[PDB]
Amino acid sequence: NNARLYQVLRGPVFSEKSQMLGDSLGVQVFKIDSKATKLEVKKAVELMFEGVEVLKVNTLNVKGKTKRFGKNIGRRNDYKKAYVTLKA
Amino acid sequence: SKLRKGDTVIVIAGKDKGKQGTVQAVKNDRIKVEGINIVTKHQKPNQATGVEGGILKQEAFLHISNVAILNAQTQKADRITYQFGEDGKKQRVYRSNGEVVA
Amino acid sequence: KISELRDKSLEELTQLLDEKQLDAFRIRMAKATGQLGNTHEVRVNRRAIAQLQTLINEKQRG
Amino acid sequence: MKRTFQPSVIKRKRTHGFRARMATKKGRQVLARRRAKGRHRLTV
Amino acid sequence: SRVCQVTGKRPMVGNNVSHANNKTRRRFLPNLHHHRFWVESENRFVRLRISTKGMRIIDKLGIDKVLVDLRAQGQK
RNA sequence: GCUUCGGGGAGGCGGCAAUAUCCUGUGAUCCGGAGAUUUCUGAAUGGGGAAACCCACUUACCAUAAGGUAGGUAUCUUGUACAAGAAGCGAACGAGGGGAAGUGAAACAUCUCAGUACCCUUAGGAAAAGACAUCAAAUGAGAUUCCCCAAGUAGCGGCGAGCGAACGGGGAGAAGCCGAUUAAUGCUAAUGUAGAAGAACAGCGUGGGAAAGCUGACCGUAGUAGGUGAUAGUCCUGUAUUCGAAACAUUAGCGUUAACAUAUUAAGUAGGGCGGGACACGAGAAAUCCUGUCUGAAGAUGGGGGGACCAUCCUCCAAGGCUAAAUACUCCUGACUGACCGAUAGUGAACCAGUACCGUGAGGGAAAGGCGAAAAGAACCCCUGUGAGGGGAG
RNA sequence: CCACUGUCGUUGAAAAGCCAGGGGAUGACUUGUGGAUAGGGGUGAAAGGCUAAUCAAACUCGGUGACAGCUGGUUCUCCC
RNA sequence: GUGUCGUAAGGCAUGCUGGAGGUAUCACAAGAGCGAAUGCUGACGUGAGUAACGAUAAUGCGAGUGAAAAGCUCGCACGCCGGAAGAUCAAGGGUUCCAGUCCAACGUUAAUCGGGGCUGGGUGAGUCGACCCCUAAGGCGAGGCCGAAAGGCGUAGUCG
RNA sequence: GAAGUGGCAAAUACCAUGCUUCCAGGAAAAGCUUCUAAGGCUAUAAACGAAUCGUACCCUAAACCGA
Repeated sequence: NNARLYQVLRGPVFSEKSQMLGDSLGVQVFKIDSKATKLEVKKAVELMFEGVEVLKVNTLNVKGKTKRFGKNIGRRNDYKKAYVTLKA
Repeated sequence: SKLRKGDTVIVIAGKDKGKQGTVQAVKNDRIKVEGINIVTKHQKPNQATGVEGGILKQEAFLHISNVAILNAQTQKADRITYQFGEDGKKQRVYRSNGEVVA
Repeated sequence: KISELRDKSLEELTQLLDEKQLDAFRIRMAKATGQLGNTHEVRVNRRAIAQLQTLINEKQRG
Repeated sequence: MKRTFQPSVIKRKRTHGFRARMATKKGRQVLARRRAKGRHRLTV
Repeated sequence: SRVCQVTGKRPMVGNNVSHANNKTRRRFLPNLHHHRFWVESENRFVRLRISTKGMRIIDKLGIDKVLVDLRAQGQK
């Protein structure tokens, strides 16, 4: 369905690896939904950025860091990010 | 809850007893009245926001039972009661006189 | 707000809900990239989507 | 020298885990006792 | 288990009592046996695990009257 | 957090914990009733599994690609390959199936502990029992249950240690029936789950601050409440008193519906032998009850009991089923109380506690409350490393 | 993989080790992973060994505040 | 603290501190009196500024930074391992990985350094591994067998 | 902006799940190849796919087991 592809992409990644990949190979780095597949990432990117064609999706899960605060021991959310290669 | 924002009250208890003012803020049991119960704040300066800093003089919350609504006619401290107008309106009235206004 | 939503057809409630989900994605991208000053549109848009889904459930149930 | 613990996750979860407890009447009584005491850790 | 179908005879608990009156927990078991009973009205043998008290009950009441009670009571 | 129905009336977006963007008389926050949504695991139920995961099959539909939406798919029981149930969890109390030892006997085996702890099965708001095959022996009573007596009596007992009635009396509650069953539905009444109003104090001195002091008032169906800058009936929240329900729950009464049940007087029964158990009662002169084993009647011209047993007399009819109350209890809800504790106390736990920590695990298991009335939580300057810490200032 | 001798260490670097030597080193060998045997039970080329630094009867909880003719302790004052 | 009073347990008065409660008298009830129990909990002494600072592979110096440098960075030299004290994993751990920043505590000293604090970043697969298909030991096990109950066993299977 | 090919030596790795011997006589099941039972397949390509989870880092250790 089309109401699932809107929630697949959670936000772009802004870091030096992201910027280097975008400059050199023109790949987009996204934070994606933790339950999203590579096929849904392909469809979401091509749907929401009209005029672009996805070549390859590489995905990974990254664990959240244990960051204490006051007397507590919490931890950040896990999250999944995708590297999306585009037809230039 | 009987004193709202905007009505004029008289301070009946504390260092500022006998002074009048307009109610700025009402919390559960504490009230803030402009011009009365003024503290000195040593505000630490900061560049992240637009406030300069310095020594400031701002009004502090005091207990709501230390203030009384000021009668607009007799110019004296008075209590507040409620009236059930047959037209279908619940208005605060003064306890002593009993007129609708405030 | 709900006043001008209760008298909308099921079809146009669906069509407006889809636009609201698209707007939610746009808000998410703008907030992640820093182009969202008033940071309450996300809350209001999410509440509107919840309202739309409530009304769609009601109109599909009765 | 070699010490007593010598950890192994498969062995731990197969001898003490949630399914091993739930698979016996006495393990379920273990779990009920832990829940009545209010332990935040039910099983290994 | 070791329970008579028609009489409900099951192991009973009690004491071994010695001459010095020492008491040890014991059981009394039913005299259960496996017996094939001829049922004329079904033209068939039915094999029951039954006590001898139940066998006397079959003698006095008939296999049909006991089989119908077994079926009513359950396990059949 | 969404909708809605009510309440309410100026603030609000839960706490540490503020800030930002904002919302709110077009009625927000908030409170109460109903509804919608309700990921995954877990009885977990489509199969599996190292819980929060892996892998499916199928029906309808959609898409054209590698999928999506809405379902179905565990097992067992009862009914005609189909419908209805059940499952698991969870305080104590009930009923039932099994059942110790430490201890006491100044040792110890009978005995005690004790039918206790514990294990196991399974209910209900209670359960069980219950209407005489019961007692009594008086001038007879009249089901069951519970309480006070009878009474530490009569007895039982290596007649040791110990165990320990009954009759009958005074009470609580009373009921007797042959469906005194369960589950819905609709009216009627009541209650509950938010709320509303609610009297009456001024002056003077002290004081940082007045509620305390002095003087004089007032309300009271409201005067020993909690707060408020010190001790307030008249400052606030309250209290006495009088009151509200759109919605849903519960209780009772009447009516209807559908599920089950509806005996007809009772034979493998009563009694007996053997071995045990229960009876206060340990085989004892041992009645009575239960039954593992082996037997086995009479059947109202009959049979059971009245503590070996017989006769006489009295009483009652087993081998069909049910039955409220008085009784037991507290995971809990409301109200109220305490010659109960007050931070080594009281819960282990006043605080981010069944936590930290210890243990493979079952399991064990802490410490830790208080600025001030209000943060007014010390702008700024100085020493110092832009640190700690301090001295001024405030 | 073992553990024969000695020194050291013995509030250790270590709740059994280090160093110098020593034994077996294709076998009745050593070792990884998973599994089985559970308390009067197991397992034992047998020392009552071992069964989570616990073993002539594990550990945890319960009976349980076991019992203790034994040891310790037992808190203000004065008068006879 | 002081004074004062009583045979005593103790009473009373009062200076200072303290900042919000206390309690005459007579009755009444007790969690009613502590130096000992190798008592329990917390705090703090003595030992004592004593032992020790954990492999005897080893360091010297010049610069830099810094409040401060034996220990950090860079350089030169020296030394040690090199069937490891180098490298790749599994198990186990779980962010310890990298950068910036800080030095209170932690690090047996100092620290500008760090596996420490804080804030960011980082793990990309049709071919590697898992998952998946298959089964071993061994589990569970429609029905079935056995057993007071709980349960024990076991076939087809289903896991492993 | 350079070279990049000859000799010799040589594993415990490979040929080799081989070979030779011995007795203590040496997993299973599937994938795979065939055969049929009840009742699509083989070549040729062309286009398009191959999901999910792990992957940092230590690992004779300062990161695991030994407080």
